[PDB]
Amino acid sequence: SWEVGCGAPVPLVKCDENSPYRTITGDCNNRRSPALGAANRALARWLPAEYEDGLALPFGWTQRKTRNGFRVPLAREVSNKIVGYLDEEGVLDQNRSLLFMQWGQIVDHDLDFAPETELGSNEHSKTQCEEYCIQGDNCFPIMFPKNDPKLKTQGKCMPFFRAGFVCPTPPYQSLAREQINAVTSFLDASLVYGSEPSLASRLRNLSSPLGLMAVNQEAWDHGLAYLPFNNKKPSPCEFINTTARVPCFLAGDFRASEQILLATAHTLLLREHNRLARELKKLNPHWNGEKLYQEARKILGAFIQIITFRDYLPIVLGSEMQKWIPPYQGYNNSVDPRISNVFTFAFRFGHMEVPSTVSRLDENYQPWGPEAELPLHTLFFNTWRIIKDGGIDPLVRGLLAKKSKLMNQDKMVTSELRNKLFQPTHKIHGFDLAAINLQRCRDHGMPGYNSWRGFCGLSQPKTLKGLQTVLKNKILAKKLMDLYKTPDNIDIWIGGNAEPMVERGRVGPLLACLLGRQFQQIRDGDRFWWENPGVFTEKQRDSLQKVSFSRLICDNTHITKVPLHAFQANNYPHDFVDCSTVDKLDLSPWASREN
Ligand code: HEM
Ligand SMILES: *[C@@H]1O[C@H](CO)[C@@H](O[C@@H]2O[C@H](CO)[C@@H](O)[C@H](O)[C@H]2NC(C)=O)[C@H](O)[C@H]1NC(C)=O
Ligand SMILES: *[C@@H]1O[C@H](CO)[C@@H](O)[C@H](O)[C@H]1NC(C)=O
Ligand SMILES: *[C@@H]1O[C@H](CO)[C@@H](O)[C@H](O)[C@H]1NC(C)=O
Ligand SMILES: *[C@@H]1O[C@H](CO)[C@@H](O)[C@H](O)[C@H]1NC(C)=O
Ligand SMILES: [Ca+2]
Ligand SMILES: [Cl-]
Ligand SMILES: [K+]
Ligand SMILES: [Zn+2]
Ligand SMILES: [Zn+2]
Repeated sequence: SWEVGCGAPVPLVKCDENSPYRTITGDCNNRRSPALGAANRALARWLPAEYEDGLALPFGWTQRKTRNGFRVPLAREVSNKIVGYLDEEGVLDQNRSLLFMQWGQIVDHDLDFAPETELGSNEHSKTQCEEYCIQGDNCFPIMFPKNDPKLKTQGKCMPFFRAGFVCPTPPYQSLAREQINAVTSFLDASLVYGSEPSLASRLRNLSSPLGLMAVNQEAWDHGLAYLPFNNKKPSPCEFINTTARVPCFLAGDFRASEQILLATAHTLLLREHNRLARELKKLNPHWNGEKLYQEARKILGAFIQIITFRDYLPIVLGSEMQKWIPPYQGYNNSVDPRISNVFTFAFRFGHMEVPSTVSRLDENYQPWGPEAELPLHTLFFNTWRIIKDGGIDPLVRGLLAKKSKLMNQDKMVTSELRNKLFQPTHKIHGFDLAAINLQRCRDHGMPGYNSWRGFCGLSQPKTLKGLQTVLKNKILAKKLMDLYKTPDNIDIWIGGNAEPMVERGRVGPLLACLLGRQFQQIRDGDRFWWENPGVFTEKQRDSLQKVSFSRLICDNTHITKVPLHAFQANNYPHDFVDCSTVDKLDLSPWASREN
């Protein structure tokens, strides 16, 4: 609320109700309600927002005001007391590859983005926030607690800007602040293509009628394509190594260059689109560029859907997969397709799956050169290590043969993210993602832990003893109670991640329920779901069923050896097979003549 830095450009389109293609914005998916799921609308609220003043001020804004009669603990202080740990030994997930973590970030970026308020460029507001740690309007700084080492080294706070929100509209009667989702709620490869028509065009190759995406014209990966550079300045990716001065990539998603392995995945996906287009041009020489672009975009969309539901969700949701996502029963035009506010915090479980280092491996999956293993923080906004240090293949190999971090109640978020995160506007490897997540929960008016437990029909701990029983962990419960006084006040991000994981899964009960429900809706509420009859032919669906991430790698790199199950932990060579033995996508069902 209170208008400063609100709104987004929602472009009005008349719906082509008969198009076999998704729109870019996500409009027209739901025929009765064409905006449901579209980009640049409010996140859905599963429960009403909870703000200090009932409208817009986050809990923790006014020093005097309590939450349920208790002060809320500083976000950095929760992080120090609970989230950090020293020893990386034994922290790794023994049955999940690094690809597990990375795929999660990909799915997340496809579904939701809540950009920070653009106070504008040229800001004295940035100055008053960063330099003076002054709370006001969109500046909601993360203040360091007493004895924080960052006090001695960084200042009084980390700057933090409140998320973007829907503008008050002409009733202007009083409503709670609603944050915006800038990307389409459908699992539709929007992170590749854009959620905005203008960028979508700019990303395409329109010089040729071949339906390709634009590729870098200054650099190649042993003949294979790189994303175009983003030429907007100043560039964080340039900042981190001004000698090398390699800019960030330009993708369908703003966040693509945040870390080297995300940039990698974005590259594999772009390569795939162009491969699909070239193949379809071979099968159908008469098809034009629009047709080629749309059809390859349509396939790549389904590819993301299949990998997520067949390979990813089962090993996240474990024993709960069946309870939340039973066999598909066809498109339901009454299901809300929109991403919920709470989901965007629930999906941040992946922050506990990121390890402290990244490795480049050679063709024998051995350490590549003398600086094979790098600390994670050196790779935020890092495109030079790709362009000028060996391409994507060495990184892809580590994705396959290295492991995700396991979530650990005693070892939650690695120091690389908890102390050394680099933010694109700022200049220091000095931020705390865990403190940011907690602050952001408050920013977004998140109801508290016991609110969500109830939403999910789970017991709601009220005492230390009750929480110890929920957490199966005495010390964690006690530290939580000392900080929060009441489990009612525990911020949803820390609360949900504190729970021991469900059987065969990588999240606890509360999170399994929140994620499960959202993924159910994402499938059932999508008119272009790949399994919705008429979206693909039957023969095409039979082809699609054979897609795998291993094939994507084989088709789009010079790696010739891959595991069959890329998401589990795999060791070279025993678990790797030659690419020739891996199922391909058969495109013959897309062949199209007139006779
Ligand atoms: C750097 C960051 C990562 C890797 C080194 C990383 C990783 C993940 C995974 C694996 C996720 C899902 C399984 C995931 C989800 C979401 N993230 Fe997170 N992430 C890195 C950095 C960030 C930053 C910075 C943010 C913004 C924090 C803020 O509130 O201002 C961030 C957010 C999220 C998020 C909310 C929406 C979004 O931007 O993705 C997730 C669902 N991540 N990340
Ligand atoms: C857009 O598509 C055209 C045509 O495929 C690309 O042009 C060719 O690019 C390759 C690689 O640079 C060359 O080997 C060919 O000789 C080029 N042929 C033509 C028709 O010029 C062009 O590079 C693509 N543009 C972008 C920006 O991705
Ligand atoms: C790793 O997880 C997958 C889950 O589908 C399972 O099939 C595989 O056997 C697991 N390996 C283990 C638990 O060691
Ligand atoms: C910057 O890149 C150059 C090569 O471009 C390299 O030799 C140097 O180590 C890099 N410096 C930093 C700051 O990482
Ligand atoms: C579809 O959606 C609504 C709300 O989820 C539900 O009541 C209804 O039972 C569903 N109908 C079918 C046919 O699945
Ligand atoms: Ca999307
Ligand atoms: Cl919500
Ligand atoms: K993110
Ligand atoms: Zn090569
Ligand atoms: Zn700064």
